[PDB]
Amino acid sequence: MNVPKARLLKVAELSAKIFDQNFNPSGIRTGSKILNERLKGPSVASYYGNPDILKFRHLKTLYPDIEFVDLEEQYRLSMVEAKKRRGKGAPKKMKKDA
Amino acid sequence: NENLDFYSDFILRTGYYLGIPLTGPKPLPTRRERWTVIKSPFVHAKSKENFERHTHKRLIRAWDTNPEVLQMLIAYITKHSMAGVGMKCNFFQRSEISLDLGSTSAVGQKVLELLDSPDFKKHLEK
Amino acid sequence: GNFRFPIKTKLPPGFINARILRDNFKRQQFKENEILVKSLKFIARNMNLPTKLRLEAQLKLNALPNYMRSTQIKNRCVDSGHARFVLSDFRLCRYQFRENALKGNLPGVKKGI
Amino acid sequence: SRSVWKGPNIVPLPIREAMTKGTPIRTNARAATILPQFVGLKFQIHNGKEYVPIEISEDMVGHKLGEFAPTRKRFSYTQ
Amino acid sequence: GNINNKLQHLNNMNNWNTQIYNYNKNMEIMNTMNDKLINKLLYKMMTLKLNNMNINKIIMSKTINQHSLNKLNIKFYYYNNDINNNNNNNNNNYYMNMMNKLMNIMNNNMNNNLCNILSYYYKKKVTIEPIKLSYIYLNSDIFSKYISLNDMDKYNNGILTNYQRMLNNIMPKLNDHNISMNYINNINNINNNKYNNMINLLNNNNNNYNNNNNNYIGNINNIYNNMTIDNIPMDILMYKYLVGWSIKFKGRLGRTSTTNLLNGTFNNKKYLWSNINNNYKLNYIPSNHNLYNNSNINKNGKYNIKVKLNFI
RNA sequence: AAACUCCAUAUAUAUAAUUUUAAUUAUAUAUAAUUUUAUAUUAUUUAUUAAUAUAAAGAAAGGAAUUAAGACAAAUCAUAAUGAUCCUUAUAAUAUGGGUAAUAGACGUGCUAUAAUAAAAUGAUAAUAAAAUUAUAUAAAAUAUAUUUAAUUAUAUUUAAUUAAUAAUAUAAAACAUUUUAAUUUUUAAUAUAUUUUUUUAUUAUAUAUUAAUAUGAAUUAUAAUCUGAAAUUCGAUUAUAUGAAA
RNA sequence: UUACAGACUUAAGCAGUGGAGCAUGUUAUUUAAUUCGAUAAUCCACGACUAACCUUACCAUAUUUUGAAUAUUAUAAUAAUU
Ligand SMILES: [K+]
Ligand SMILES: [K+]
Ligand SMILES: [K+]
Ligand SMILES: [K+]
Ligand SMILES: [K+]
Ligand SMILES: [K+]
Ligand SMILES: [K+]
Ligand SMILES: [Mg+2]
Ligand SMILES: [Mg+2]
Ligand SMILES: [Mg+2]
Ligand SMILES: [Mg+2]
Ligand SMILES: [Mg+2]
Ligand SMILES: [Mg+2]
Ligand SMILES: [Mg+2]
Ligand SMILES: [Mg+2]
Ligand SMILES: [Mg+2]
Ligand SMILES: [Mg+2]
Ligand SMILES: [Mg+2]
Ligand SMILES: [Mg+2]
Repeated sequence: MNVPKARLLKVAELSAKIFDQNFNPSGIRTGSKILNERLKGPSVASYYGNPDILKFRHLKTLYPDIEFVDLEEQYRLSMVEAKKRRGKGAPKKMKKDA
Repeated sequence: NENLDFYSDFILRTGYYLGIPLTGPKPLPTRRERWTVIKSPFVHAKSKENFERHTHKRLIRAWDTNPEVLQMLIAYITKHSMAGVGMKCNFFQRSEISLDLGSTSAVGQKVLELLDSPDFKKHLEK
Repeated sequence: GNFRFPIKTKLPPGFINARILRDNFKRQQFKENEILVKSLKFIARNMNLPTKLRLEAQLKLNALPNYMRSTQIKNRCVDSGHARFVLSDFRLCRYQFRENALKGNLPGVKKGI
Repeated sequence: SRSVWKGPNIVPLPIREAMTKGTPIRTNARAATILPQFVGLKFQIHNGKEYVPIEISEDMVGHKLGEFAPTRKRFSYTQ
Repeated sequence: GNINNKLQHLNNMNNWNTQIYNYNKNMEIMNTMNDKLINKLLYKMMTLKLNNMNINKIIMSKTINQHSLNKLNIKFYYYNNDINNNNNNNNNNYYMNMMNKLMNIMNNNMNNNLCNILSYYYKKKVTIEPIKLSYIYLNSDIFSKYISLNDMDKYNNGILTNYQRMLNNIMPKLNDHNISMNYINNINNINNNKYNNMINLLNNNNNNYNNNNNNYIGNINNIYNNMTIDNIPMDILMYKYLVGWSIKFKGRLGRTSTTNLLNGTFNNKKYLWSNINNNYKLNYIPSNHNLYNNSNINKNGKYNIKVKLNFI
């Protein structure tokens, strides 16, 4: 506390130089914090998982010899045909050209 | 703890034959994580279920060993690791004060590029 | 042929709904423009620069699309898509967490004492 | 309350055309800060449903356009 | 004793389908999500077809993902009823049935094995070990999936009187009490065989000062005399006998109806008459009990099959 | 079913080269009680008994989970999933802004307060915790400003250590001691006085109003500044000066 | 219809609720919209462990039309096979 401020400022400046630190004696807002914050993009963008997962549609070309059946897809197609037979099918979609 | 303790015992046996003085496994404080849920899917926030997860920890220390032998230990125990066990290794290398040949951020680069673009140079003109 | 978002994006590998698609798109575009937004924010908040350059950066920041905004990312349940009471330790809503926990799907989760 | 050291909330607006032609400026940027240049110009400010016509005076500088385009109707009870 | 031996208790690590610990929590979450997605994908690879009228459905249990420091092992149990060539001939020795073709792409195929594709998804070496179960009532998960997906024509118009009868004669009604007491007698015999071995090896003397510090009793052979792999292992193994099983149905098979079939014992007396102590899996399920639920869709809608097995 | 269990507790062994230190600890395994014994008294189905007390031994006193059946055709189609039915240039999809924050009355649940067995200051060789958190971070010390010697509080500048039994969030708080405290002339002040002296006594002055709101209370509101964010207008948080309602 | 037993049910004690301000939920009303439930016990800081944008399910305006899926059949650009 009795150490003159000039002496303590000389130590701070030299110390900052040796340790590659930003010496801002005035205190002006410099934005240095923004330049030092970490990039969180990679972690944020992986929230929902790796998109390059093997999918059922890729199995018919990876393993041509084997014939796989998608029961969920097969069930859906049967429900579509059933509704067509009851007359409850879907209306034909309007074409933009019209 | 079961796989953790079994694997720790195996490390001590590997080290002995490698000539590595080993201490442990020292048990470190178990971490407990807790989550409280409401059992019902929609309402009834008065009945809450408790869930927890315990992280068991063990410390094995190696002494008075050369770096090459220490790497052999880590390689072998890695090759024969057990399910559900994780491993962190802190290596300590004593060195001389002065060595021979020794032992720019993306944001800063873009700032320089932006400050040279016309949308910014058109103002910096003095 | 007509993707709903301005830029082509890959689909998440698991459960999908419109809200998940919208949130995922914002996550991908935030990552592509994170550096750009940080560089403009630096110029706009650095008091050593002239006010004109600072105001130019602020104007450019206000003109960025909403899908580049970090504050618009919302954590959703990766199994159901629900965006309320989502535990970040598992990225699941409370109900899906309980169901997965009791099935033994969460690596070290057991019922409390 | 935006920190004064950050400056005004400047938004892209067509002020040059409104100063050389006198046309009203239709905008949804209710957050925009009324800059001292805007004084005298005519703005049509969205309120969520309609665009409220408002001319800017010198006592409006510093405020934000949204402050002059109320978004709700006054409350009334069926007494 | 029970929890200090690998043959007398289930390791708690097996209570979880993903067996992993990563210091990087984000990578742990990612690995967990990858295990669920691959599990779903594998469920879609079990249904195979040779011709329009030859669809072979392989019933697969949930996967056990063993994450070690160097590799990931994906272990699952599967049941397949070979209905295409169930003969007494050796014609199956000259062709690969569809189930063998499916199992050989997991690891054997040199160009497009599923392990190499997954090794890039996980960024670590991956192995897949399919284990064949010959009965559908040895795994609660396989049993529920079979009923739900294959026995629908038996319980869609009520539970057939023959269907229920078959689900009640699966196992002979073993006497749990004598099996429990036989197990405890074997343990006592083994424990008394080792104590006698040491007592004799000490009374026969196999530095008096050193005779107060060391505890080395003598040659390993004498301490373990008459305790070999041919008589100790198979007698101490637990959960070896199915002693109870309950199969429930529910849903619409115009109102939902529930039918419950209960047959056998749902407890273990090995824990009562002995110091052996029971353990709860995930802290709420008794170790002996294995419960699984499988749902499917019919004309009316969703119906659930809840099966519970008690192995002691 | 209960128990057998698991937790807590007590104890033993093992582990830690006791500077990752808390060994007064950590966590693996094992043991222990659902306590036991003696005596007197009162009842009994009077005996090899209960209720009681007395004596002795003991650390021993608490918890969780533990499943079967049925009902309310109780909640949920808005955690996700299924049938039927309906929409398909729209009841699907995207963007900008607005709304979900409106305000007569009413209801539920909270917070703060209405003063003296209770509020406010101050307490640095730093009174005394536990359980958690920190790679989609926790942020020390220091300096600068508000702002005054300094401290305190807030923010800025800077970003030490630690991705952790190590460093940080974080010197716990109440407690306790001293001082102060409107209503209260129960005070304060001027003289004199004392063997109550941080105090006593005497004589003067110290207000009036007043069932009442103060040095209680902190709602409301003015102005300025700050924090997060691309953005704080509808509609966020903090600080300073001023405002000071009901109770 | 009888008789039993149980609890059911009060009391005592501590601090509260019911009164003021504010916070919050609900109702009612309003509104272009004030999203939708739950809404006696068993709703009412409940769904919701955080509504400025996002979240969002509502409103106004503008805009997209096989759209996020699977398959069929064409067309191409590309790499292998032959
Ligand atoms: K110590
Ligand atoms: K809003
Ligand atoms: K008080
Ligand atoms: K403390
Ligand atoms: K007052
Ligand atoms: K505001
Ligand atoms: K806003
Ligand atoms: Mg958010
Ligand atoms: Mg309802
Ligand atoms: Mg609301
Ligand atoms: Mg202290
Ligand atoms: Mg500090
Ligand atoms: Mg202190
Ligand atoms: Mg105090
Ligand atoms: Mg006050
Ligand atoms: Mg009053
Ligand atoms: Mg009240
Ligand atoms: Mg919107
Ligand atoms: Mg909104």
